[PDB]
Amino acid sequence: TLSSAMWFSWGVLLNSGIGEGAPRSFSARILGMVWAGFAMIIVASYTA
Amino acid sequence: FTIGKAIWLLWGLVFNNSVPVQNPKGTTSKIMVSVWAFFAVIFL
Repeated sequence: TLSSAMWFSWGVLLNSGIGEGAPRSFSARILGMVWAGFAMIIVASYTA
Repeated sequence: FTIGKAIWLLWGLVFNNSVPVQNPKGTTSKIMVSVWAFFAVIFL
């Protein structure tokens, strides 16, 4: 999961429906979780 | 196969991700549809 993971993360950066896989561990869970958190906090900060 | 769903997919991309779309086709065009979504996230 090298190409699909980067595709999913970089789509999440743009809040896009790119990347449909789910985390295979709670560690990947929290990692993608905080990544998406920072992504949307940045987009909210910029719109404001 | 894509000439019809293209309008729905692309307007969903530039507008809001409120409806699921059958987007994965020609994975190299995903760059184009993502910058499309970038247009969305700046325009809104």
